[PDB]
Amino acid sequence: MATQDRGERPNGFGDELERRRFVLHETRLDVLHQILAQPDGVLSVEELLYRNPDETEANLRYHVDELVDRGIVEKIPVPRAKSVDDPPTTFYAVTGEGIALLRAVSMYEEAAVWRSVYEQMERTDRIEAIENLETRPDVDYESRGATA
Amino acid sequence: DRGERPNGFGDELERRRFVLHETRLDVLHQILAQPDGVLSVEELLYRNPDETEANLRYHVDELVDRGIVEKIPVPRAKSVDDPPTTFYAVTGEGIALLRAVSMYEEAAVWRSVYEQMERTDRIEAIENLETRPDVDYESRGAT
Ligand SMILES: [Cl-]
Ligand SMILES: [Cl-]
Ligand SMILES: [Cl-]
Ligand SMILES: [Cl-]
Ligand SMILES: [Cl-]
Repeated sequence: MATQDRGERPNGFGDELERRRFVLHETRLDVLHQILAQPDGVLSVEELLYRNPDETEANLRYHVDELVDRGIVEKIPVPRAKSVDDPPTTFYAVTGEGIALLRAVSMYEEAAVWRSVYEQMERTDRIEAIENLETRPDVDYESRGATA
Repeated sequence: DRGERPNGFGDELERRRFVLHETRLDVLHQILAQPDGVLSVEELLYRNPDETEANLRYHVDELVDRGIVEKIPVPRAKSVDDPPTTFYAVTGEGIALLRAVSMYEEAAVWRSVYEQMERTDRIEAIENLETRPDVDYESRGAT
């Protein structure tokens, strides 16, 4: 987006501001930072529920669905893992555009701060099983502008 | 052990959402664009003729209350009729907040835009008032 058009704000300016205000929401940033802090950068809804035990599934889905609709989060369907009852078959990753948006509001580097907190978090057998599923997608974050 | 943020976090998000507002960003960019870095309400009304004075003043007052803009009283100039006696400047904290939302760098383009703004003689006279305070955004931006 240009800075100006004929000395005025460019046409999509107000919509860009709305997009930036949208991402500046504590539960949405919790989701985005949790995803980014995970070593392979993907999480299922079941895993997000575990990390956010004060929120309802309905509320978490509402924020994830909104994030996907806006192109900030990518919905990745995956096969059924053979080893596990009722495994997650959808995982979520942050997109290149989402990383760009987080950088624009100075909320991207904040994710790294939380890696060791989630690495050390106490896990149930079920969460350990999900974190080790063979069907977790492999996302190339380097190509999405992530810091290495 | 699953991540608690402080309450300070929610308040910082709210501060960032507050500044991501087109009229407020227009005010801030207009102030930063001015070569001496200060503007009167008369000068802001001139630049934002589609806004009501009450609404423009609302935005300025909200920016001052949050410490993003500084209100600076000055003496009454002898040289012009009914001169402004309050000028507004962006604060150090306001610069830090604009940088946090990626809105500070573009101030150089706005300077260039506003250099080309058509001026009335009244606005010219106000721009040359001896009572205009002096602010240095290089110093405020570094501290
Ligand atoms: Cl431009
Ligand atoms: Cl799930
Ligand atoms: Cl960042
Ligand atoms: Cl005035
Ligand atoms: Cl900036």
